[PDB]
Amino acid sequence: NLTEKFLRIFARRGKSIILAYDHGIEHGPADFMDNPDSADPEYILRLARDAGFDGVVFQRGIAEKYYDGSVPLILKLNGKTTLYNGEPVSVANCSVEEAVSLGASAVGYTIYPGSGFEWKMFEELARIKRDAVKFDLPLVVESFPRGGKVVNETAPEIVAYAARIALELGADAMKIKYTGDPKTFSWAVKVAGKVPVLMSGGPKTKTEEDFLKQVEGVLEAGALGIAVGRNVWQRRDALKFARALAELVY
Amino acid sequence: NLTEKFLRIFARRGKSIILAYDHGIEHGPADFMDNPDSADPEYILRLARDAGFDGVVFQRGIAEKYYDGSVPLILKLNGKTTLYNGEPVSVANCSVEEAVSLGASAVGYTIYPGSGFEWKMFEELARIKRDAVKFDLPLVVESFPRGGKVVNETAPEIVAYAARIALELGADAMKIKYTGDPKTFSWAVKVAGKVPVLMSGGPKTKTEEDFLKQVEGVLEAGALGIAVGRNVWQRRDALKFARALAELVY
Amino acid sequence: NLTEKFLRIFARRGKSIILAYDHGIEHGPADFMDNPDSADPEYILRLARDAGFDGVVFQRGIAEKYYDGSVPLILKLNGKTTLYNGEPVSVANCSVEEAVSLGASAVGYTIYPGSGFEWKMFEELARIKRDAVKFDLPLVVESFPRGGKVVNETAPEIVAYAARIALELGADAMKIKYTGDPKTFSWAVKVAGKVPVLMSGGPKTKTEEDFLKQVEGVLEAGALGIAVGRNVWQRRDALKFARALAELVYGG
Amino acid sequence: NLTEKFLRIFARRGKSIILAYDHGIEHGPADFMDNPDSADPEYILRLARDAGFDGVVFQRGIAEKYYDGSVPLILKLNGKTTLYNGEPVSVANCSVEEAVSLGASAVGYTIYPGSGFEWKMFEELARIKRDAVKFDLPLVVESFPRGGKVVNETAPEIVAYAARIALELGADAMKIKYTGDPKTFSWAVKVAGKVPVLMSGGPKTKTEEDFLKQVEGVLEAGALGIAVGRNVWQRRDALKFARALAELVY
Amino acid sequence: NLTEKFLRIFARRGKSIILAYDHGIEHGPADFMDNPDSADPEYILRLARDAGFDGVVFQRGIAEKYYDGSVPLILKLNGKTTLYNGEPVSVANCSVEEAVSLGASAVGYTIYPGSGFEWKMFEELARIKRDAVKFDLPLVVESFPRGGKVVNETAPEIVAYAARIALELGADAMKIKYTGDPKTFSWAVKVAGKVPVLMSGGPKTKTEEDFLKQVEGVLEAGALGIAVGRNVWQRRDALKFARALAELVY
Ligand SMILES: O=P(O)(O)OC[C@H]1O[C@](O)(COP(=O)(O)O)[C@@H](O)[C@@H]1O
Ligand SMILES: O=P(O)(O)OC[C@H]1O[C@](O)(COP(=O)(O)O)[C@@H](O)[C@@H]1O
Ligand SMILES: O=P(O)(O)OC[C@H]1O[C@](O)(COP(=O)(O)O)[C@@H](O)[C@@H]1O
Ligand SMILES: O=P(O)(O)OC[C@H]1O[C@](O)(COP(=O)(O)O)[C@@H](O)[C@@H]1O
Ligand SMILES: O=P(O)(O)OC[C@H]1O[C@](O)(COP(=O)(O)O)[C@@H](O)[C@@H]1O
Repeated sequence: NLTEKFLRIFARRGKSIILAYDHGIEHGPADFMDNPDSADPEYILRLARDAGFDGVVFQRGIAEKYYDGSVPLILKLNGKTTLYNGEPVSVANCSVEEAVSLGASAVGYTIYPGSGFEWKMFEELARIKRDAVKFDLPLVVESFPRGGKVVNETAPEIVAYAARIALELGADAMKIKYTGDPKTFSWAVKVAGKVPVLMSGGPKTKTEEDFLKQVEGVLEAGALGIAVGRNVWQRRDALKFARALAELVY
Repeated sequence: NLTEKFLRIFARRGKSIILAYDHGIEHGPADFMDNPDSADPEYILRLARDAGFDGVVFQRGIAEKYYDGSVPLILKLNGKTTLYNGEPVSVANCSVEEAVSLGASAVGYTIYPGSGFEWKMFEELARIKRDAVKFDLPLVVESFPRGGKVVNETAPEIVAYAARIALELGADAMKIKYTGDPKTFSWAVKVAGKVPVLMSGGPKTKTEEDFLKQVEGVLEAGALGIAVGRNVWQRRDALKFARALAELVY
Repeated sequence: NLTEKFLRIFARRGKSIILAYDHGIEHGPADFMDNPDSADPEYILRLARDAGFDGVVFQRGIAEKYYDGSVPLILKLNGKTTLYNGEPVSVANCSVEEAVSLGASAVGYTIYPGSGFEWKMFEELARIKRDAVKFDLPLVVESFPRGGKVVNETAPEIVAYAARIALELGADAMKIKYTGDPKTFSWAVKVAGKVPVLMSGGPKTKTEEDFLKQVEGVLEAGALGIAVGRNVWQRRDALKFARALAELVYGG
Repeated sequence: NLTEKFLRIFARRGKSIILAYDHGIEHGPADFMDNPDSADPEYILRLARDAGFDGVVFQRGIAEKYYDGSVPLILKLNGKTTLYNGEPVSVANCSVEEAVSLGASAVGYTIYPGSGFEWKMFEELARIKRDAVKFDLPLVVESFPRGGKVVNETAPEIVAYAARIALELGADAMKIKYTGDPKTFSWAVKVAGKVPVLMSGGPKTKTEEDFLKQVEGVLEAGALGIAVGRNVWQRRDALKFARALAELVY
Repeated sequence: NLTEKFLRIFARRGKSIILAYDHGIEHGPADFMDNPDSADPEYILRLARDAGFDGVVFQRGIAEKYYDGSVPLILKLNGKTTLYNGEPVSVANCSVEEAVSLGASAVGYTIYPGSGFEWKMFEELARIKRDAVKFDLPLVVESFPRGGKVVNETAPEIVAYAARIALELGADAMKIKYTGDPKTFSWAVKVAGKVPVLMSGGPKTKTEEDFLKQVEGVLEAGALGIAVGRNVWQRRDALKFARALAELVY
């Protein structure tokens, strides 16, 4: 049971905080100027370790060049840029077998349900899922409906659809966007069933309290925890705030 | 003979009711708000068991996390969302071999004849059919003309075309839409030849009586039975109505 | 020499009549209302037998469920619908290896030269041709230019192009449309060289005599014979007319 | 060294004349009405032998049904039609291994630099080139820029680009179009470097003298020779003119 | 550690100059008319040797026909032409295995982040990266965002995105365009982290001083050095200028 394995590795305390760091490809390094140390993957690993978080999410190149075994790794297999204007699509740049060799304890794969290319990602996820089972690495589906009929990605029905799709396609754990309130988020959590839900952190909030309040809602909705990037490492007090997040979640 | 095997497993009483539950990907969880228990796959299994139905249709994720061997399983191999706006296409997210490992007694695969991508589904079905024969699992082709010249999915000529294509491509059983009357539906059944036809249930009807009359017409037309989802589990009296369906069909 | 194998199996009397029955996918069952028995593949087999024809053309599903070994089988490997609106394309739904298992004595594959997807069918045909040689099953290329610049599928130069393409791509036999006259059709036959030509029957003609006159033209032009569906099984007098075609084609 | 091999087989006299006969797919048989015997590949092989040319170029179907070993064969692996209206593309209908079995001493492959599908042919050529090396068959790249920014195919800078691309991608010999004069064409020859150049003959010229003057210019520019089709076999005095072309070139 | 291998071979003096010569396919031989000896790959090798540069970059055809082992080789695996009008895409015409057989010490692969075909290149690069690791050949990613939302290829934020993408995808070294000043260029170098950065030389500059100026800034920003083509071999004083560069960089 790969969900059970995911939880042993990434949620030993019963809840999970994963420090997300695939932004260098997904958004580019403009994200890193607020807190320039955030451009340095070594700083990110130290941060996750020092705050006592459960894991980090890296693309293959960051993992190859920097990963040192100090915190469990989720290897994000696919990746696209914001320079791309087409129907949303993100193809694997790394295989599950290579992820195993790079030290990963789980793999991550983004899908964009609704995209004109939704079929391309579903076709590839089939192969990645089969390999995840073969290599006994839990599969985290990052389910982000985008393109087609999707307008507001945080709409209650879109986030619930994202969660269900991830369960239906074989996710062992999933990452989805927060709806902005625990009632509607709890329905997303419900339709995910036996598969645990991590809230994607989102753009840096106006205040630290605003983010803390979102996290409180995520936990009240019954989610497993958070996959947070910017709301930690875009801050000059990243470690201080990370430790506050740890106190709340754990 | 995989048709004979399908009938032995799914039509032991001479007619068949399959409880369809791929809706979580195809339509999303808005289908589940009417009767919220329907979001829970365990409730669906209990429903199929308690109503005395012949099988359930699950996507791979639901099968992996929830399937318990209590009712024969049809593993629906492909899937798409309603968020998608292009020419209709649904690609496999699971292989026949993996379906066997998940406890399937048959596999399902949706095609959209007429679609600008009709070719992509015919190419893949070729590989699925070959694997179905190799693994001795019946193939249920869900034949739903859509896109292209199709403007009325329940027109007599369209449903008969759906049926015949399914036969031509190697289906061992098939699921098609009802034309709304037994005379025109009997022609679709005729052109399907030796391959048994299941009626797709469709949106929830205004009355239970309306659905029962459709089912009566399907049976008068010589179909094997129904693959029904919403018209059972979207009702708050799901089990009561399921038993009335069992009474009529068997 | 797979052309020689094709002729031995499908043209023992020196000319060939093949009963075509892929219509259930290509056109759908509206083709079958005129003579409802035509929807029953068992009727189609009895008809080919009783009329003394050389073969039948089936898609894989009809071959699997109905083929009984009684008349040689050409397994039509690809197939598309008329519901489709794109640039014409027909992809394989069956392999040559599976065709062998289904009792096929040859395989058929449609190409649409000129189509925006011309390349997709030529690419697949390459694999099917290699497999035909490996399994020693003759390949019948059904060459029907359509899409692109094609405005008249029975124009003399379009049919001759169709024929030449089939030869060039490795057909062991071919099926092409009739031009409507023996002089222009004999040029198509000529450019096909050593590869035998079968005339595709086409829509049911207004009279039986119109069809027999086309077939007469086809034979004068030096074609091997005909691959006919609707002009036989859309007729309520299917067997009577089929036997008339047998005497014209085999009798000379 | 497959260039040396090519030259040993197809240029033993130091110069080459190859009789091209892929026209039946590329242009269709309207090419053959001027001299109807030209539709008969047996006639074409006799012509090449009787004129003492170095080779013939056939598609797989003509090679299989007609090739008799009497003149060295270049198996043209791809082919498209003039009925086609899209971005120029020509895919392989034959493998290198099959070419060997059909008795080829070299393989030919057409590319259309600039085409919207340029990538499809480069992708394929990569595989063909690799196989050519494995089977020790020289690769003749037929380089014809078309589509994209290409307006005039016989412009000096386009013919030179054609020649250079062939060298860069691994051609052991190449075929390109004539620019119409020896000075500009000699620059194409130069940029081709160690890879010999064959002039593609083109449409039947108005007079036999016109073509002879072209071939002279070709030889003046330092090309290896010609790959000619129409300007020989579209002429009712094919053999007599072919012998004049042999006297000139050799 | 293939970065270290790259540096040992191509940066033994601590900085690097690579002579780039993939122009024959990328731009065509119009690039060669200024200095017609530049069309001769033997000349290019001589230049690299006599100026004491660290490598050359060749396409497979040039490597096969001309590479003599005299200067370390980067085998540029993909290639496109300027005749092409679609969304930018460059597919491999050579495998890593073949590059090893051709005598390569590293391989190069161009990506165009932002292109409608971004996914196609990312998919292919994944295979190339896996092979590079397998054959122990450093992978140089040439990261040139183009198409999509890219308006200005030398914009500070674009070049830095280019650098980060290369790191994330698994480059052992990278080649990017210069921003035109050292301050913004040092941000690109920083976000590249442990992966060394080579500046692409660009169009032949108006004066020799202008190019040196660019190079002075590139080194100031902390780049490893330059991959220069035109600004050396397009000059009629090529060898001299090349030796003035060698003086500056080393
Ligand atoms: O739609 P977005 O904002 O790009 O979200 C996707 C990004 O958010 C994450 O899931 C979590 O990071 P953040 O907390 O910074 O949002 C990243 O892994 C991913 O790249
Ligand atoms: O694509 P549509 O038209 O929504 O219908 C397809 C759906 O119908 C079914 O065949 C049967 O379910 P329903 O009885 O609820 O219609 C499902 O398996 C499938 O998802
Ligand atoms: O262009 P059309 O009319 O679809 O013709 C194609 C059909 O004709 C045939 O070649 C022969 O059948 P018909 O004699 O009915 O025309 C079939 O095998 C094929 O499906
Ligand atoms: O651009 P075109 O006219 O189609 O030229 C391509 C044709 O020319 C050739 O290279 C040589 O034949 P020709 O001498 O008749 O031009 C053929 O092999 C090829 O099919
Ligand atoms: O795609 P562009 O902008 O034409 O430039 C890329 C070219 O520049 C290089 O990276 C370096 O060569 P140059 O110094 O002449 O620019 C070449 O390898 C590459 O072909």
